[PDB]
Amino acid sequence: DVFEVEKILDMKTEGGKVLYKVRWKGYTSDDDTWEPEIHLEDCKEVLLEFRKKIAENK
Amino acid sequence: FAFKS
Repeated sequence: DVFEVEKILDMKTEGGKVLYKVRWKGYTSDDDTWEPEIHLEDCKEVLLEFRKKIAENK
Repeated sequence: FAFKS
């Protein structure tokens, strides 16, 4: 039930919790999912890459 | 690596 992450695509809140849209390595946009922060504790690298792209377009 | 739900 664990899969390799290619990159983080976007973020959103829903019902007061943060979710991140995940592009899964070896898959296409047809397989993207929204995942809670809890599931991404091993993804600190790609999350800070994402948050840096947000900060720069601002 | 992440869990997929």
